[PDB]
Amino acid sequence: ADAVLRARAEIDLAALRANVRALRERAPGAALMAVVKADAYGHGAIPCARAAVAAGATWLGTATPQEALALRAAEPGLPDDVRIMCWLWTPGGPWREAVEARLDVSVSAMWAMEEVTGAARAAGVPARVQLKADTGLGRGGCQPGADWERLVGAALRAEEEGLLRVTGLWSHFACADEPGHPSIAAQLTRFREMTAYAEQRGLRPEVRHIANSPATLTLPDAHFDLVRPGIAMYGVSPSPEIGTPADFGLRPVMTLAASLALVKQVPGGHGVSYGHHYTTPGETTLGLVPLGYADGIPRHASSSGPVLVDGKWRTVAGRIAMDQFVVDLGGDRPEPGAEAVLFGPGDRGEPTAEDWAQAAGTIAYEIVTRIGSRVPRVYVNE
Amino acid sequence: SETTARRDADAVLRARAEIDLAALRANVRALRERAPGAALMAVVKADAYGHGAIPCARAAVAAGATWLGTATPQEALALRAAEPGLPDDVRIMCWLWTPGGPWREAVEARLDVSVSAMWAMEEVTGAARAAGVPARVQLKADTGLGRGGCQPGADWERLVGAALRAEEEGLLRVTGLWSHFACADEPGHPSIAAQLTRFREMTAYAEQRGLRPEVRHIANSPATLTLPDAHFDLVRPGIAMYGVSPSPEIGTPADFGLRPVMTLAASLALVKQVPGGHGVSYGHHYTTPGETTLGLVPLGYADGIPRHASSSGPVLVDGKWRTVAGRIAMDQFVVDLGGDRPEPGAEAVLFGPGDRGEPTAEDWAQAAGTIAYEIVTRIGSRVPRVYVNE
Ligand SMILES: *Cc1c(COP(=O)(O)O)cnc(C)c1O
Ligand SMILES: *Cc1c(COP(=O)(O)O)cnc(C)c1O
Ligand code: NA
Ligand code: NA
Ligand code: NA
Ligand code: NA
Repeated sequence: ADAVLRARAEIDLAALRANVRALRERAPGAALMAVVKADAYGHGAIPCARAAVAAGATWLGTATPQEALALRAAEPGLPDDVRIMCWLWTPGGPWREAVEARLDVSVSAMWAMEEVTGAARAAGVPARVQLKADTGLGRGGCQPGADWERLVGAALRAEEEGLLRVTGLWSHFACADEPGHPSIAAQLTRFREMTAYAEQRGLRPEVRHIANSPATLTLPDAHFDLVRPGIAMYGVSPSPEIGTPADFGLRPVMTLAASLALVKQVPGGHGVSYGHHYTTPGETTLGLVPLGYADGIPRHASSSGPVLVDGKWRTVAGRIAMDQFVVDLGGDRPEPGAEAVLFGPGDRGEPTAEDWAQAAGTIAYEIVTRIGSRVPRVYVNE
Repeated sequence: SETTARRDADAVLRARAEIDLAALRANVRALRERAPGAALMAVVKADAYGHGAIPCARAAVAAGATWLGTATPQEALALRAAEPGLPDDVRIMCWLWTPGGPWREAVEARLDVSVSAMWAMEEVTGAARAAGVPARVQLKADTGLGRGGCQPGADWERLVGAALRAEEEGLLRVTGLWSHFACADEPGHPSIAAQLTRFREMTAYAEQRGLRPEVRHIANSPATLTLPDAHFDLVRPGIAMYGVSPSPEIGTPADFGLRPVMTLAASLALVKQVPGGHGVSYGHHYTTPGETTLGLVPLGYADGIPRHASSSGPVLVDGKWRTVAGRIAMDQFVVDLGGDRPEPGAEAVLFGPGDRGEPTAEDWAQAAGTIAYEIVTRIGSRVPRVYVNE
């Protein structure tokens, strides 16, 4: 009750559920994976995972093995039949703990194939392995040609020894948020080639999957067996080029709000905040919003971030500080403690995360994900 | 336990922020030398600017800091509650208050609390009345920053008057008068003198009316480093304590006898050969110019690697500086290794003090169009801190 007075990030789990339902409707031939990496994109890993699973997600996706292990360890437990996949591995990571926790683990390289095979051997339980194909993104993923040939061969031998099963073949798009970008078709072609190859050699995955949010929303031919619509599950559109949340029956899950710390009159010609990059044009009132870049308010939104205060959109006045920023209230005199709504779903006349993204020269994914740990999350409709 | 040690040893494999507390102690000594007339406050807000509030507070107190500074009352209360405790005689100040906050709990914990406004004067006086123990109040003057303090003139007249009435009722003592600079990182900016002149005037007024503060203070890091006339009784050199210079205009850390406290490093997750004409990362903003090797660094913007440093952020890998290739993702980014074939798991050093040929937080600030304060402070909770020289 006390930390929330300054500020809070309200997480509407009924919105999250509604988004999962909308995404399931949009991808009727596929299972839906709830991507809950990075503390569920800043929304809270476990509560969001629970909600998504209640709304019909049958897979959970995380980056690190620690994130996936925390899901498995949650109490009360998520259903034991939910598949949990993690993909960001480094040498010497906790492969054995993952295998014992029945996680689907991604493998993009021989080193990881060797480590997971060794861990399955030492645990006496077979691993569930997803082979990642680099189809054109040039990040994670095994390259086509000899690398893929070798990896597929090593996977087959490990299957032959009862040490694992390849449960999936997957990849990830570079440019799916730009509809008609040529790389999209090129990646889908290479994905079909590489998965056809793996299956010809003998692998029998349960799932094949490539689609992130923008592909889920715009490319039914990319749905395959499983879709991974991360940002959309949080009700945020991947890009204005793809559309608005409303275009897809989505509703932003996070509302970020604060309580004014100070409301004061100042003369004209008064500088505001570091460097004095704003100067009051005449006698006015200033409002102090007690969130700053340590809380995830991006310093790049200096002079531009929008905030609903006392019935009107205000903008940041000058530089955002570590813990606070100022707005010029133009003579209005809300009371101290009055609500300042930085972003939300938008139906109360407040800004959206996408407005902040534009103000900060970034994408809405970065805005929601990097809301700081100093801001308490308040869960509604759990 | 062995199960807890293996868990810790496990998260550090991907990445870590190494926090050298001997560097922090050295910085505190350097800053105390620089401000010989004043007590030093260790500003440990925002989880010690991303370094860890309690360990950094302890190290700063060991090195001679006699005040700790935090933004929120919750941060200040957490310092008081630390076990083993910090010395009971260290003063802890907090300044970022909102209506209905825990004034009574702060008064009972003997915190110095900042007040900029009549609402807060009323709330803290009420809390002191309910607790039956006097509050320690610092009045903040708005001397020109236009953020948190009380405006000169009638507002300050009213606030000083209210404080005097509260003192007369035994409900508080005004233990400080303070302010904060707008432009101290820009030496010779005319606002600096303007603020100091206003500060002197407002504090003189308060004392003329009867207030007797223990400390007057206005100096942040760049004022501490450059403006001895601003030291007054107490200095608050936040970023410098962490070894980071407030701006290249002020100077380098080495110019002030400072050393960066944080080193951010990761272990490569993948090293692979790719052909020429291969796009790299979202939007394909980088395309390989010929056959090359790519290295995957398993940190991304969820870990505090700013997305603005896409195509520019520097990283030491396998003996050379590399730059981010294309877009930084949520959890990873790629570098073009130009054919080099380090081992998976090899160390990628993003920033540190710079003596091992690695970049500094200032290099990332420039890459990302920001200030080094933002770089260190926003390193994500998903990156474990490893404390050395406790
Ligand atoms: C982060 C992530 C996703 C989800 O991406 P969105 O754009 O948020 O839908 C899908 N797959 C992988 C591998 C990811 O890393
Ligand atoms: C953050 C802060 C400081 C320290 O600022 P630096 O530039 O890091 O030294 C000093 N005082 C106050 C009130 C602050 O909020
Ligand atoms: Na790919
Ligand atoms: Na501001
Ligand atoms: Na300090
Ligand atoms: Na000021």
